[PDB]
Amino acid sequence: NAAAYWDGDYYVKDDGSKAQSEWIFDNYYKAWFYINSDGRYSQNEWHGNYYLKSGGYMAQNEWIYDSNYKSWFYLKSDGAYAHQEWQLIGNKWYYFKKWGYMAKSQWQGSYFLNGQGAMIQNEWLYDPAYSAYFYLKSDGTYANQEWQKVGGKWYYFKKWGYMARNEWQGNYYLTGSGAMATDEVIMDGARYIFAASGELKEKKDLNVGWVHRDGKRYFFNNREEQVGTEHAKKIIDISEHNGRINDWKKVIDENEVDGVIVRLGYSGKEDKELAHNIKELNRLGIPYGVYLYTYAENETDAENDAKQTIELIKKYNMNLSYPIYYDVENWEYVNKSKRAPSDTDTWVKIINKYMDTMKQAGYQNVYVYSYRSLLQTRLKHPDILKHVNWVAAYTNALEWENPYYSGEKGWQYTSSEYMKGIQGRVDVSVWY
Ligand SMILES: C[N+](C)(C)CCO
Ligand SMILES: C[N+](C)(C)CCO
Ligand SMILES: C[N+](C)(C)CCO
Ligand SMILES: C[N+](C)(C)CCO
Ligand SMILES: C[N+](C)(C)CCO
Ligand SMILES: C[N+](C)(C)CCO
Ligand SMILES: C[N+](C)(C)CCO
Repeated sequence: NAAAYWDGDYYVKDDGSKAQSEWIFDNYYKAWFYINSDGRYSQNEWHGNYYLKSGGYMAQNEWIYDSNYKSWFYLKSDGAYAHQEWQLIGNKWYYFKKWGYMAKSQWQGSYFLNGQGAMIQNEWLYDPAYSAYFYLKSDGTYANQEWQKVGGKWYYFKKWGYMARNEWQGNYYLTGSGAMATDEVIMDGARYIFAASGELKEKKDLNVGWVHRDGKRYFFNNREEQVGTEHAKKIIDISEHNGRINDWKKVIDENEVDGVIVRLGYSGKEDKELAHNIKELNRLGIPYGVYLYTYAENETDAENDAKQTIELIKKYNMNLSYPIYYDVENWEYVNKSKRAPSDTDTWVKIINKYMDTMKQAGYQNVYVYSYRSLLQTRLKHPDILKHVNWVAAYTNALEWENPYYSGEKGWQYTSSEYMKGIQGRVDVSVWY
């Protein structure tokens, strides 16, 4: 007489009565609908373990995004949401937490789910929480207590998946990058010779670095050769990243430090320890210079860097025995929105601007600091290189010449020295 039909939002059942608070299957649509207590079909909402989409159709074998929970959900073959379980969907593995929330950007035991919720396979993962590298294998599990060949190089993963670095594993040494050593490594006052396949061949004891010879002191690089003379100076650079230094006199005497380069901060921001560092060095009469890490992008930025530098110098009553350093590197913001110009000409302009501003303000003991590879590429210009007298190269020898600068200079040869009176690694240079 009038059965099994939709009357707007209402549904008339097999008999001839209105549906109410019940599931009905429509044969035309081949779909389930849940009819609410109001008599109307539910839509854009959950009912128990099931989701009713726009138009009322129960979701089955499909993803649903719920704006209320800001979460993806997956609805199984019977409509029930996936929860506390793994599902293979479109040839990828997904994990669903309690209440059906898709896991994303997190671990689930030995597996890691990316931002789209997919289990990672054959990929590197840095995890800040564990502050280390992991490698998720073909099966999705993190590599552990085993070797892995990745991108043509060999890596060792320890218990809990940690990538070994700067450490031994049997006859093999994992370098700073984590990759197996295949040639030579100088460390612990020794030279180590590895076969091309990685196993240690030979160990030779060396006496290198700062060596004390009968009342005198010299610096020897890793190729057992002298840098500078007996008057070579040990210069550290310090920043908030070294934490707070409570006993500066201890630091200076016990490590035989001749001077310090102190971080001012970076473009627009003052180093947290600058005030304390300047105060202490001033009071103790330790020779120091300073450096600003630049995030410049143009001449406006370069002028702002100099202005900031000048303000800080007068503010803290800085007494500068060593230069003011423009720390020039391949910078990038943490959110990666901006990164340094690549072209030589833009940096000629930036560096020239900074120098010119400093000069007109009365500061002429101003120089550029950078690392070797950059001075060889995007910085290789007579107008820049004329300002360079402090070069980083964490190598066995500097092996870099600068025709455009003559006189006293520094080589930052390490970022991993330990020193009495300081916690953690310290940057150290030889001045010569
Ligand atoms: C329930 N539908 C929305 C599918 C049609 C009936 O109004
Ligand atoms: C009617 N249920 C929704 C409970 C079963 C789905 O097929
Ligand atoms: C992710 N897998 C389903 C492959 C294993 C988890 O138990
Ligand atoms: C799937 N949720 C758990 C979010 C809704 C239950 O009705
Ligand atoms: C729908 N997700 C993005 C959650 C995974 C499937 O692509
Ligand atoms: C790889 N870790 C074991 C450190 C993370 C939890 O699975
Ligand atoms: C193995 N990676 C090169 C990705 C990490 C270096 O620390």
